[PDB]
Amino acid sequence: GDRINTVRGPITISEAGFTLTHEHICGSSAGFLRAWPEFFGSRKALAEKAVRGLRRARAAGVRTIVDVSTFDIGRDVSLLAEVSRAADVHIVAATGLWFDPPLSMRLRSVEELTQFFLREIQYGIEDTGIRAGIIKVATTGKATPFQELVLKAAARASLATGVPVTTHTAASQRDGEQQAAIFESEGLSPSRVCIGHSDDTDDLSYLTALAARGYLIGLDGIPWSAIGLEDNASASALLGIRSWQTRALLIKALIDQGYMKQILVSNDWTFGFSSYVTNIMDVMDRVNPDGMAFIPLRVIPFLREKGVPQETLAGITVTNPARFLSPTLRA
Amino acid sequence: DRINTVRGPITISEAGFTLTHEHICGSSAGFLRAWPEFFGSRKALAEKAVRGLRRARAAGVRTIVDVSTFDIGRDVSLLAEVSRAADVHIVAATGLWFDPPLSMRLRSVEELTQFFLREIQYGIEDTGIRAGIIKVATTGKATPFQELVLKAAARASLATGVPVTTHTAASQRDGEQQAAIFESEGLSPSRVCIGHSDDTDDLSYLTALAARGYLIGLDGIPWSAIGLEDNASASALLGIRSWQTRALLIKALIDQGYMKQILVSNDWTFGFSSYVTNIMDVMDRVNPDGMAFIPLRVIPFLREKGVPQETLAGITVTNPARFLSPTLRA
Ligand SMILES: CCOP(=O)(Cc1ccc(C)cc1)OCC
Ligand SMILES: CCOP(=O)(Cc1ccc(C)cc1)OCC
Ligand SMILES: CC(C)OP(C)(=O)OC(C)C
Ligand SMILES: CC(C)OP(C)(=O)OC(C)C
Ligand SMILES: [Zn+2]
Ligand SMILES: [Zn+2]
Ligand SMILES: [Zn+2]
Ligand SMILES: [Zn+2]
Repeated sequence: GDRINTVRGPITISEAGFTLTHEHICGSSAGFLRAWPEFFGSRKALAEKAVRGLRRARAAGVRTIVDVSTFDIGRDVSLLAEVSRAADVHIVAATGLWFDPPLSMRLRSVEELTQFFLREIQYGIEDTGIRAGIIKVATTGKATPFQELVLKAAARASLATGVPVTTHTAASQRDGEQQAAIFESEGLSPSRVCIGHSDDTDDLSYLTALAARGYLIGLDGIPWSAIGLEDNASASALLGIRSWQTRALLIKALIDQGYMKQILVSNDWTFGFSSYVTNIMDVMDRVNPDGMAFIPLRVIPFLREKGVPQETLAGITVTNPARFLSPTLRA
Repeated sequence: DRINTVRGPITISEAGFTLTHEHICGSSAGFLRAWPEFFGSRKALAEKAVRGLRRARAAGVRTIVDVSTFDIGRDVSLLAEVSRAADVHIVAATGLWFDPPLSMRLRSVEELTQFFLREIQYGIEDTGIRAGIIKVATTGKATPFQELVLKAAARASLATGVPVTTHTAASQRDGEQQAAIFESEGLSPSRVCIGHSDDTDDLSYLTALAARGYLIGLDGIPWSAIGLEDNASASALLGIRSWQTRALLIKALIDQGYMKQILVSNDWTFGFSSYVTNIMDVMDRVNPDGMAFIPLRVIPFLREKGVPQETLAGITVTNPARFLSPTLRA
C-alpha cells in the first residue's frame, strides 16, 4: 500500500509521477512473439522501436506507463523489463484476461482463475519473480458467461491484494453499466475500478452516471481517429471517425461537471500490433507520429487553451494515477 | 533420407518402432510457462513423462511423433529434455490445430505458408529444433480460415517434402473435403495421413480414401469411456466404443489389402489443460499402460486374431519410416 510493483521492482508512490494508465508495448497473442518474431521485423527491432518511442514520451515528461497487456494479449514481461531498463521509464505490468483467451483458460472456473490472477500478483509472472500491479478485464457489448466469471475473479483477487481493476468496454453499448454491476455484486469498491475506452462514446449521460457512483472513467484513445483515412475500411473500423478534439473535449466536459478526480487519460498506443490487419501499425503511425507523447504534447495545451487550469491538469496526470495505483485494502 | 527429431537428425533405420500420433502435453500457447502449477509443477510433469516413455521404450517403442502445434501449447524445450532422459526419439510438429489466436486467424494463406516453413526450415522459436511433420485440423465442414490453413499446409509440404497429418471429425467424413482441397493444391495423397479415422465405423468412407492413396490414421485405440458413462465429460471425449472395436478396424483394412496405408497410435498425453480439470486422472485409470498400450495390447491382440507378426512389423516400422521420410515431388 506504500509501494507499487513495476517490472523493475517496487517503487514508492512519489516515484511514479506523470503516469500513462492504458498503453501497450506490443498487442499480440500468447506465445506469438517467441514463435514468430519476424512478423515484427525482429525482436530486436520491436525493442528498439519501443525504447525510442518511450524515450520520447519521457522527454515530454512521462515517468510511468501501465502496460495493460494480459497473458492473452501476448504480454512478454522479459520484453517489458528490457525496454523499461533501457528507456528508464517505469512500467507497470498486468494480470487479467482480455477477449482472446485460449481453451486452457476458457475451461477454468472462477476459483481457478482467481488463483491464476493471485499467482501473478503475489508470486510473479512465469518464473521471473516480477509482480503484476493491475488486473485487466474486458467485455465486447453484452457479457458472456465466461466474461462474467472473469470479472468475478478479478474482483476477488483485487479484494485480497488491494490492486486495482481496469476494463475494456464497447462504450457505445454502455458496457460500463454491466461491469459495475458485477463488481459491486462482489463487494468491490468503485474506487478501485477504471471503466476504459470511455472516450469512445459521446453520451455524456452515461459517463456522469458512472462518475457519480465513484468509478474512474478512462479517456484513453485520444489520438484514435480515421478522419482523412476514410479510404481504409479497416482503419476506419478501428479508429472511428470522430476527431481527437471531440474526444479531448469529453475531458473538459467531465471536469466541468466536477469530476476531475475520477478522470484517467491515456493514448492506448502500441509499438507492435499482430492481433489486427497486416500493416495497421503503419497506418497508425501515420495518424499519430507522436505516439505516447501525444497527450502531453497535444491534449494538454489544447485543454489549457480552452479554459482548463494547469493545476487541474497536473492532478489528472499525477495525482489520480497514484491514488488509483497504490494497493489499497478494504476497511 | 534423414528425419528431424528434437535431438537432431536421425537416419531412417534408427527410427524403429514409431508411434505416429501422440502428445507429451495437451495445452494452449504460453500456458505451460505461465501456470505450470496447474500440472503440479513442470518438474512433476517432466518426471511423469519420462516414466511413461521409459515404459514404452521397455516394450520396444523407439520413436514418437508429438503432433502438438503452436496452439496446442507445444513446448519444444520440454520435449528435448524428456527425449534425452528417456532416450526416446521425439519428432516435433508445425501447423495449426483448432484454437488459433487472433494473431493467427487474421493472416493470409501466404503468411501462414511462411510461418510453417519457418518452423520446418529455420526451427522452432529460437532453438534450432526443426519440425518433421505438419499438423492441421477440421471439425466438420471447413471454415474459411481452416481452408487457408489446409492450403498453406499443402504448400509448405510441396516445398519441403515433409508429411501432413490431420485431425478430423471422422463421423462427418471430414477426410473427403480435406482431400479435395489438398488435391487442388497439387499435393500427393501419399504425403497425407487422415487422422482420427478410428472414430468411425464407416468402412466405406475409409476404403475410399485408402484407394485414392491416403494414409489412414487409426490413432485413438485405447480411448474408451466404457463403464465411465456416469461421467458425461469423459464420455463425450473418449467415446463409448471399446478398444477392441477400434483395433479391429486395423485388421479390417489389412484384410482389404491396404496394410501399406495404415498408421497406428494411442493419442496419449501426460498433461492436458485444454479440457476439464482432472481429465488426466480419468484417463490414467482407463489406460495405465499409457503409450505402451499399442505394443503390449494391440499387437498381441491382432496377432491372436490372425495377423502375422511380420505384417504387424510392417505397420509399426515400415509404414512410418516411409511416411516420415521427407519426399519431394517429381
Ligand atoms: C508456487 C507459486 O506460489 P504460490 O502458490 C504461493 C507463493 C506466493 C508468493 C511467494 C513469494 C511464494 C509462494 O502463489 C500464491 C498464489
Ligand atoms: C526465420 C528466419 O529465417 P528464414 O527467413 C530463412 C532461413 C531458413 C533456414 C535457415 C537455417 C536460416 C534462415 O526462415 C525460412 C522461411
Ligand atoms: C484489437 C482491438 C480491436 O481491441 P483493443 C483496442 O483492446 O486492442 C488492444 C490490443 C489495443
Ligand atoms: C477436444 C479436443 C481436446 O480434442 P483433441 C483430441 O484434438 O485434443 C488433443 C490435444 C488431445
Ligand atoms: Zn482495449
Ligand atoms: Zn488497450
Ligand atoms: Zn486430434
Ligand atoms: Zn492428438
